Amino acid sequence: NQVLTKKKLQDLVREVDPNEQLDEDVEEMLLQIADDFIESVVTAACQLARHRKSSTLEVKDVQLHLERQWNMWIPG
Amino acid sequence: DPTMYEEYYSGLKHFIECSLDCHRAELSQLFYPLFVHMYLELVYNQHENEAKSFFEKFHGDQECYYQDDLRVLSSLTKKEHMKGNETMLDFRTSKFVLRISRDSYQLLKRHLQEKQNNQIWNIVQEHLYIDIFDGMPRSKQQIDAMVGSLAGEAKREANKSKVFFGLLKQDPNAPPQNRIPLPELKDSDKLDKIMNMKETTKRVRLGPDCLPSICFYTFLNAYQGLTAVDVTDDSSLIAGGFADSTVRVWSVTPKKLRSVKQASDLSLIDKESDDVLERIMDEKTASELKILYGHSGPVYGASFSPDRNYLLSSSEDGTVRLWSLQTFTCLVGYKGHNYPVWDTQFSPYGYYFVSGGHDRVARLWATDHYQPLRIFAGHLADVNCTRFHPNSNYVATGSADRTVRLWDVLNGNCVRIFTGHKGPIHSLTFSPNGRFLATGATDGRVLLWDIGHGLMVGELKGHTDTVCSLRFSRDGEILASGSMDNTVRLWDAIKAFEDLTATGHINLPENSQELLLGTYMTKSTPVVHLHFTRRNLVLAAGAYSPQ
Amino acid sequence: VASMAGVNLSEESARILATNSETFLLQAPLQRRILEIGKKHGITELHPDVVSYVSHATQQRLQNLVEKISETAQQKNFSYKDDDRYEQASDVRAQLKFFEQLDQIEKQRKDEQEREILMRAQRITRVNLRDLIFCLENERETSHSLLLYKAFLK
Amino acid sequence: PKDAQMMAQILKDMGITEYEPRVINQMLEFAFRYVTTILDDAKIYSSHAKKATVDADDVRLAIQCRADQSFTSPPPRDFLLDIARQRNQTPLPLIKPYSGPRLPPDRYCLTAPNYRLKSL
Amino acid sequence: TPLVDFLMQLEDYTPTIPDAVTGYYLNRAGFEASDPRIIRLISLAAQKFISDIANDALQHCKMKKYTLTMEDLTPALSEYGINVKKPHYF
Repeated sequence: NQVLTKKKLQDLVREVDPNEQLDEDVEEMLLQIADDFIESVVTAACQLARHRKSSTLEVKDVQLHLERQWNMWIPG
Repeated sequence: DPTMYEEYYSGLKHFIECSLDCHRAELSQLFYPLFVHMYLELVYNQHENEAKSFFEKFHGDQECYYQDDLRVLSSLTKKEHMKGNETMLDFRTSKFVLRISRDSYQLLKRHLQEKQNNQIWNIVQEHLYIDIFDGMPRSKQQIDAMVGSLAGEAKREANKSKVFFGLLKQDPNAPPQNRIPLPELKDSDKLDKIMNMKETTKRVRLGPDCLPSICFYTFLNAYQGLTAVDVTDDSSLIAGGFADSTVRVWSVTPKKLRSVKQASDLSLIDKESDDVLERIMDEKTASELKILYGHSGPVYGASFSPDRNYLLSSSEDGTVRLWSLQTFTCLVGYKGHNYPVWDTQFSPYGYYFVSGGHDRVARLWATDHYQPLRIFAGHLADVNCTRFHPNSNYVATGSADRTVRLWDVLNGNCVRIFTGHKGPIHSLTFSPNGRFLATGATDGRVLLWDIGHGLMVGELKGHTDTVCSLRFSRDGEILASGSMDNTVRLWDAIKAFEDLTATGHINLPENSQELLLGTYMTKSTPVVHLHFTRRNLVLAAGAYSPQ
Repeated sequence: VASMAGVNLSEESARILATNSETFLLQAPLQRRILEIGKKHGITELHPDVVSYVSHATQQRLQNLVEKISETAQQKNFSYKDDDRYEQASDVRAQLKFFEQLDQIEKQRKDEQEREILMRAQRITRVNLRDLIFCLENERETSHSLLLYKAFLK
Repeated sequence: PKDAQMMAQILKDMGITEYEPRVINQMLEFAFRYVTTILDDAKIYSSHAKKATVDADDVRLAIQCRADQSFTSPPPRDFLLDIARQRNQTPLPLIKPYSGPRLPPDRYCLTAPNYRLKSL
Repeated sequence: TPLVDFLMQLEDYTPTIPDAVTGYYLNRAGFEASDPRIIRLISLAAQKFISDIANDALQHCKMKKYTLTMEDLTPALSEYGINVKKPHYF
C-alpha cells in the first residue's frame, strides 16, 4: 500500500547533498506529506475530469491542478 | 420533512406560549436550540430556500442575548459555508443540555410522546439532551441569568467532581503538595516572602467603609495600541504589550532597570560573596524603560513570574515568548499554536504556564520542554482567557463560546463548566480563598461562581461595556472591576459570599445595588489592568485614547 | 515557466548555489491508489501516462522540500567563531552558566548546613524536525494544516 | 458610491458601528481581488472543458477549488480531543531541585553567542 | 566575501530610505536594530526591487516615457508572477 519505499527518498537527499542524513521522524513526516499530496492532487484532478464529463483522468487534468494551485509546471 | 419545518417549530411554539406561566418561562429554553438545529440541518442537506424562509419567520422570537449567533447563522446559507466554520460544525454534532424541571418536563413529554408531534420529538431526542432536576420551575429572570451559551447550561454530572479548591501550605479541600510536582522554594524565593509580610503589616482592611485609593498608571501617548498589561506581585514593574509588536517594561519604584553583566565581567568576579547579585548588576545599562523586540505581531498576553524574572508574552504570530528580566533578551519561543495566542499566565509558583489561543485549546507548558504537557481541548471557540488557581492544580479557561471551564492539571479533565455569560469572556480572576471565581464578559456582567459546588453565587450588572479586568483584594474584601465604559467599579466581595443542592442552582439575589461600594470614571481611558498592592492599594493601567 | 522573469526561478537557482557553498513512486501500488479515490467521483479508469506523471509530480514536490530543508539544516552548521571577521556581541549562555555556578555554590552551602544538622543529630548535516517545521509554516500550503499542527507535538 | 454603500450595510448588519473610513475601501479591494481570481480560474476551467461560454458549473468549480486552498479553519473538535488525550495521559515530570534557570535544551532556546561583524 | 565587503562599506553610506523608516518596519516584525549597516542593506534591497519593477514598467511605457499608469504596472509585474488589481470600485 505504501507508494514511497523510504530508500528512494534517501536517494532524493543524496542527489542534493552527498553528506546529509535525515532523522526517522523527518523521513516519516516527508512520507506523510507525499501521501497527502498524492491524495489532494488526485481528488482535485478527478473533480476537473468529472467537470470535463470524463471517466478517464487524463494528465491534462493532473497538469491543470499543479499549475493553478501548486505552480509546479511539470513538463508533460 | 424539510418543507414542513416551519410547521413543526410553530406548533411547539404554539404549545409553549399557550402553557401556564410557571412552566412557560422554563419551556421557552428550547426555542433557541430547536431553531438552530433545524436551521443547520436544512443548510447541511442543501435546502437553502427553506432554510432562508425558516430563518426569516422565527429569528425574531429568539431571546435578545442571542443576536450575535443569529447574525453568524444569517450569513450561513450554503452547506460549504458551514463546512468550514468549525463552531457550528461542533454545535451540530454536540447536544444542547437544556436543564429543565420535572414539573415542566411532564407537560413537554405529554405533548411529544403522541404521534401528532413525533417529528419535533424526533429532533429533540436526537439533538437535545434534557437534564432533569426535581424542584421548583425557575423564574424567567433566573433562567436569563444562567443561559446564553452555545451547547449551554451543562449537566450537573459535570459539576459534581471533587475539586481541591483549597490553598497549599489543615484544609480538607486542599490538595497535597506532591499532587502537582511544584518547584522548590529557594533561599532567594524565601527571602521574597520575608519582605512580602512586611508589606502585609501595613495592609489595610478595606471592607465597605475604608474604600481603597486607586492609582491609575495611564499610558499617555500610546499611538501603538496597548494590548497587554501586567504588574508584578510587588508593585515594582509594569509591562506593556503593544500593537507595534513590542513589550516594554517600566520600573515604577525609584530603581532603574539594570541588566546583569556580560560573561567576561562575571568571570573575573567571585561567587560565594554576600553581595553577589549586587556585584553582577550592570550600571552601564540602567534605564526606566526597556523595550523587547522579537514578536512579529501584536502582543496580546503579558505575564510576570512571581520571582520577578521571566516575563511572558504571547502574540498574533502564534508564539509564546519567555523574556528574561536579568539579561532583558528573549530566551525561548514556544511554538505550539499556529494561531493568535490571546492570553498567557505564569503559575503562581512560577514553573508552569498556560496559554490559550485561537485554535480553541489551552496548552500547559513548563518552561523546560519545547512541547506542552497538557492540552485543554474542550472549548468550541477561542480560548480568550487562561487563569491558574491559587494552588495551581486547576486552570480556568474562559472562552468565546460563552463558557468558563476549570481544568485539572492532572489528567487534563474538565472538572467544572460555568455557563451564563452572554458574550465572550474577557476577564477571569480567583478569590484568594480559592473558593470563588469572578468572570467578566462583553455583556457587562460579573458573575461570581462557586468552585466546590459548581454554582454561580452572584451576578454584578453595573458595567455597560466589556469588562476587561477583574481582581479581588489581598484579603478578599473587595472585587475591583474595570471595563471599556472607563469605570473602575468596586464590589463588596464579603457580602456577596455570605451563604455557602441537587437542584444545581441557587436563587440569585438581584443585589448588585447593595454590593457596589463605588464607581470611579477614567478620563477617556479603558481600564485594561487592575492590580492590588500588598498594602491593599488599587493599581490600574490603561492607554489614554481621546477618541 | 509561464513567467519568464519568475521569482521562484531565482529562488531555487540561488538556493542550490547556497547549498553548494555549504522519488519515482512505485507504479503498481500507486495505480491502485488513484483508482480507489476515483470510485468517489466516477473516474473508473485512468490514462496510462498519469500514474507516471503523478510520480514525477510527487518527486518535484519533495525535491522542492528536500532542497528547502537542506538550506536551513546547513544554516546551523555555520560556525562564526572560527572566522575572525565576526565579533561576539551577546553570549547569554555563558552568563547563564555563571548563574548556574552560583546556584551550585548555594547548593554546596545547603549541603554544608545538612552536614552540620547530621553532626548535631567533512561536516555531517543532520536534518531535525525543526528544519522540516520551519519549511512548512513559511510556504502557503501546509501553513495552516493539520500536518504541521500535529508536527508541533511530535 | 454604489458598491461602497452596500459595504457599510454588511458591517452594520454585523453590528460594527464604529470603523475607519479605510475599512470599506479595502474590503472592496479584497472583494474585487476575490472575484477576479474566481472568474480568472473559471475561464481556465471552461477552456479545459472546451466551452465558449463560462456557465454556472465553471464558477461552482472555481469557488470550491479556491476555497479548498485559500480559506482554511482551525483544527476540528474530534482532532483536538484526540491529540489532547494522547498528550494528557503522560504524567507530569518531577523537577530537579537546583538545576538553575529552568530552560529547554539549548537548540530550542534563543541563547547563542549571537555574533556581529567587525567594523573596519 | 564580496557582500561582506559591501556591508562593511555600508557604514558612511546613506540610503534613499531613511533608517528611521526602514528600522520602523523592521521593528514591527521583530527585527531589532543591532547594526545600522544591516538596516541599510535591507533598505537597498527593497529599493532595488521597487526600481527594477519601475524600469520594466518604463520599458513598457516607451514601447506603447513620462506617466506611469496601472496598464504599465500590469505587464511589468506579470513576468514577476504578480497580478496587480485595478481599483474599479471608487
